[PDB]
Amino acid sequence: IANQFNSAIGKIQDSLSSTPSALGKLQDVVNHNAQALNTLVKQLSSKFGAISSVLNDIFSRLDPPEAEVQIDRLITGRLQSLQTYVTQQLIRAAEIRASANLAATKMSECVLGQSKRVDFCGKGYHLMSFPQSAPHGVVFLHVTYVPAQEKNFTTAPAICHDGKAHFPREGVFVSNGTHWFVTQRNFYEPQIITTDNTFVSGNCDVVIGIVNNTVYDPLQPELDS
Amino acid sequence: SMTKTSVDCTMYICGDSTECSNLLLQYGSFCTQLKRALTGIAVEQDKNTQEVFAQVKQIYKTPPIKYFGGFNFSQILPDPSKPSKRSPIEDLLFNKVTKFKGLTVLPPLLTDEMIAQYTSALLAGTITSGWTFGAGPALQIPFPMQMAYRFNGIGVTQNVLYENQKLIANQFNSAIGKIQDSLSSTPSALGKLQDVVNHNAQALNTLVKQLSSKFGAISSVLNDIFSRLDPPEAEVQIDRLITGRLQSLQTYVTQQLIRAAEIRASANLAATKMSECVLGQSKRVDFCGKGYHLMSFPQSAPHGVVFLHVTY
Amino acid sequence: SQSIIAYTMSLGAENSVAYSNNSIAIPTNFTISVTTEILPV
Amino acid sequence: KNKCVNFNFNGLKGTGVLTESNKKFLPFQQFGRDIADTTDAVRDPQTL
Ligand SMILES: *[C@@H]1O[C@H](CO)[C@@H](O)[C@H](O)[C@H]1NC(C)=O
Ligand SMILES: *[C@@H]1O[C@H](CO)[C@@H](O)[C@H](O)[C@H]1NC(C)=O
Ligand SMILES: *[C@@H]1O[C@H](CO)[C@@H](O)[C@H](O)[C@H]1NC(C)=O
Ligand SMILES: *[C@@H]1O[C@H](CO)[C@@H](O)[C@H](O)[C@H]1NC(C)=O
Ligand SMILES: *[C@@H]1O[C@H](CO)[C@@H](O)[C@H](O)[C@H]1NC(C)=O
Ligand SMILES: *[C@@H]1O[C@H](CO)[C@@H](O)[C@H](O)[C@H]1NC(C)=O
Ligand SMILES: *[C@@H]1O[C@H](CO)[C@@H](O)[C@H](O)[C@H]1NC(C)=O
Repeated sequence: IANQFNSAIGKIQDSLSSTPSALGKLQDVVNHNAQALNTLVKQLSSKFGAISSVLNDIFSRLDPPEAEVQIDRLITGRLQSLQTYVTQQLIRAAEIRASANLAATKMSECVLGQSKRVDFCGKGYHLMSFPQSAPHGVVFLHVTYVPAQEKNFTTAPAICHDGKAHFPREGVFVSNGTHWFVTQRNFYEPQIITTDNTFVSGNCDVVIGIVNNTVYDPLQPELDS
Repeated sequence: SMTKTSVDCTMYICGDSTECSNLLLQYGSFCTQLKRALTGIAVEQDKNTQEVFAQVKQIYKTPPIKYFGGFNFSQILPDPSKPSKRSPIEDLLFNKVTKFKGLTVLPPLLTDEMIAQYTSALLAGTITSGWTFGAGPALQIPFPMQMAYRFNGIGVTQNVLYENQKLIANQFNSAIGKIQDSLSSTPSALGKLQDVVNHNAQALNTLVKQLSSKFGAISSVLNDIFSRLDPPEAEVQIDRLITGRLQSLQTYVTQQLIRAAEIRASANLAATKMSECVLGQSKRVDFCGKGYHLMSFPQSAPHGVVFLHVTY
Repeated sequence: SQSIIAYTMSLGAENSVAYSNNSIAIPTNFTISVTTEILPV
Repeated sequence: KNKCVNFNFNGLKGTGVLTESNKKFLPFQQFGRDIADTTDAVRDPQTL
């Protein structure tokens, strides 16, 4: 597990480095801000219907009466530009605040704990998470547990022994064709069927798919020996 | 997701008029901003659908024989007889839900058939594998045992299910059967998606009808105002008309951006619900249905998703 | 030899899970995978 | 018909491509409009 973790991080470094848009989210944020700034600045060069885009010329060249209406048009256009910029910045800030709330939630529930929410922190059974600072953002290294080598098995809901149904206390009844074993759900670790890891819940008649098998009794050997 | 729209300034603000082209260019790069914003919204809608429905990495198929311990998924599983392989509930949802001035409606990247294919893959994975398909390789497991897992996940011993398998199967079948009736009987059952469609249609209609607005001009139509007046007197009126229509476009884009943020919040919630209830069993209270959550089944719907939260 | 092509999107590889009334698949090994998630703040 | 032309039907003065329509006008009616108050169909003055 330690080697797999080390190799995983070593691959994370290369995958971040090589991919053209690994940090595309933060790059898009920066680009959106830069383009908003650039369009706001370039809006000073727009006439807005006035006969001049440079304003030191419209006032001096024109008479104060007409210069007043020309400056009115220019101020209306530029204040429209400012209001549009502020509204777009408010919408973008709401989007960024939603993302920052999600980042705070992910920090709290995966860096500061182990989350059982599926796919919230990485694809797989979440194990850990490591925050990493990034320009105007955060990068989480979601360490997850992915089962790898599945294998077919014959399973049964219960085990009929001594005329009473037996259910796995924690795990699954499986058989390798001939012998019946109880196994934890996420990792093939066959165990001999025993009264310790099985609990009796009635008779064999009710259950559909119950298989007839023997359940080992730990106490009998000590009584015999 | 919402309607995937796009706008052409040079045709919306004026049509056949070419003088408006020159008059608009001097206004500046407002229309570049508008096109970029609308393209961002469209790509966002495509991403919304992809994030909600493409949770699965492999298209799964249910076995040809569909005995799942007595549970009946015929209402949620695809219907091969009809052309579009949509389940009866999906068909009911699709049936219930019900401009060339530069306004164009871009088609979604994922067709309704492919969204139904994603939904069917998720359903098949959930049925034949449980939550395992969402956290690694899909692992086969009998449904009477998967539901015993789901009982263990709500603090009820799996004993309870195996002693009551037929009763639980009948209750689930009856609930699924009543879902179709409850959806069909109430016209406002799909009110959320219907409201989304109505909001998009109202936005398009008000944007189109804003062309007839005078904006304090002698003539709203462009040919009359330009031809009747001399170019000096006509330019101020045309500038007023262009300012009015450009404010209309800015208002439409801002409203679509706010609505896109709302729909993106809803699509993030839908992706979260799919991940945590279709691909797993969630312990969060009231997140997926009122009661101790057992399962959830995605169903495609026009510009949305419908979850059948099976609870205990 | 090389040119732009258009095609219908392939949603993914078809994987019919070998569901059966008594067949289960318990994994015998794991994989500690690290995933990277980037979030604007 | 089926070619984008500028059409002048008794001063309507619209542009578009003309196709035959299955819709039936009332005898007094001359042109049709859609919901958005845009000219959708026109009755030919020469014919009916
Ligand atoms: C289990 O058997 C089925 C039989 O078709 C096969 O397709 C599947 O790959 C097997 N599973 C494993 C893990 O070998
Ligand atoms: C099943 O496992 C048991 C373990 O005790 C072994 O003795 C037996 O040979 C195995 N049979 C097969 C078919 O793998
Ligand atoms: C368990 O034993 C009973 C007693 O004869 C038998 O009828 C039953 O078939 C056995 N179980 C199975 C799964 O065969
Ligand atoms: C599922 O229900 C439908 C009617 O809703 C019925 O026709 C069908 O036979 C049922 N499926 C099974 C496997 O019983
Ligand atoms: C499961 O297998 C087939 C159908 O898949 C059928 O014999 C019956 O439904 C089940 N058989 C059992 C439980 O032995
Ligand atoms: C589990 O996988 C690792 C590499 O992923 C491998 O080195 C190891 O031998 C595997 N273990 C088994 C029991 O197959
Ligand atoms: C149009 O008018 C001419 C002139 O008399 C006549 O010959 C022709 O039949 C008319 N056609 C129609 C369709 O009214």
